[PDB]
Amino acid sequence: FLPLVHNVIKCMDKDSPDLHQDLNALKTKFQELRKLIGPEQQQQQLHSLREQVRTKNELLQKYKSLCM
Amino acid sequence: FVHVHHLINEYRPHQARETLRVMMEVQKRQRLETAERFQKHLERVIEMIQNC
Repeated sequence: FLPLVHNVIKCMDKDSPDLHQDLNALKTKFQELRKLIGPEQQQQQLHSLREQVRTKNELLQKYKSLCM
Repeated sequence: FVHVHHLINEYRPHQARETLRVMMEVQKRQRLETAERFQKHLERVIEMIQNC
């Protein structure tokens, strides 16, 4: 999250020299990014899907040899 | 009447034998046709299977 670090750096550099106060802009941008962005459950689901796809491919290839 | 009875008795067995032979031939032909149709169907099934 480079935005929070950049906001903290700007607030620390502009503590005494408050020429351009972008604290509100940074907070609004952070809130908007958090609203727009939206555990290992996804990884487990992906592993299960990969295993199921491998099983389906194996089952499809099991019916390759067929004479009559 | 005697001649008619004799002719009927003479024509019954030959006609029965001819009908039995024709029925056997028809059964053989139907069985062969069914076997050929089943073979062609199995060939088409194998073709459709190997298609995918």
